[PDB]
Amino acid sequence: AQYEDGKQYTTLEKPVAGAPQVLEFFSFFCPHCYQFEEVLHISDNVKKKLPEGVKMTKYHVNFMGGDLGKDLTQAWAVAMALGVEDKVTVPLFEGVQKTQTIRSASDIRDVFINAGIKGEEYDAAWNSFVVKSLVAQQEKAAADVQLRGVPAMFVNGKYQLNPQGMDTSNMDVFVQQYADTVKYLSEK
Repeated sequence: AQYEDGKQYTTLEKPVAGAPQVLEFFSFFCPHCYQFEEVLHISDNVKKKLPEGVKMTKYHVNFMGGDLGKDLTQAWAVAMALGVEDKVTVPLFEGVQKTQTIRSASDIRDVFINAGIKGEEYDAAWNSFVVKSLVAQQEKAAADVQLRGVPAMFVNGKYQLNPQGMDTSNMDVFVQQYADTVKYLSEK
């Protein structure tokens, strides 16, 4: 075929019922994730090709960066609750991997303050039970699919993108092939 299990994607040996339609995992410590976000704009190009009515979900993971890694998952929970994903994603990546000015929860907080979220609003979210359960959700979804690596994308809790099996000679071609694969998997 043109799309083959084990080539552009793999199939989960045990599928996850009730999973989000398009599910993406990342870490702000993850170098390919930085590329995926900053250089390739994967999430965005996948969305542009997804059919009408498909929701896109993106979660942070704990297994990179130890203590700060967990801080970052709670902060991403705060970002999701407040709806400010688009204003903090880039400074968080650059703060962790480019400038290396993020070393503590307080430095993570600074990124949100500088992005214009009010201190009081951030600290209130940070400590809220709604954020606690959003953390729980992020962990549960990663736990459900055996997750040991990022970046990772899952479609309908049954298919996992396999970017290793696509060509990287051209960055634009890589992205399109990636997005088309998600669309194909979506329609399956």
